[PDB]
Amino acid sequence: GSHMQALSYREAVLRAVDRLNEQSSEANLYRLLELDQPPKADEDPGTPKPVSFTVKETVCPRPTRQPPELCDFKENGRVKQCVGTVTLDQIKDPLDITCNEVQGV
Repeated sequence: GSHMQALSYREAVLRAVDRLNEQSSEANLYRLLELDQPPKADEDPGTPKPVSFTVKETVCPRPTRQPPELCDFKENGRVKQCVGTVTLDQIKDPLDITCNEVQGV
């Protein structure tokens, strides 16, 4: 009801965005600069949710022991639009997202 159970679409994107920072072997982390509102979002538990967002370079190296949102943000950092599909009513989420840069950066 109030706590427990994740079902807000952003919860799945927050986990995927944090996983992208951990799975990537880059020098600086990439916090989500902006999230998009794709089709089929928070209205289908059995089916995965096609997410889409733009990520920018932050001021923290890969090994930070925390998510990119916990750190600041580099305005002169490049941004990339990483998009993938993930379920909102289940765990075990593999890495199936593709990035195609962000128009306007």
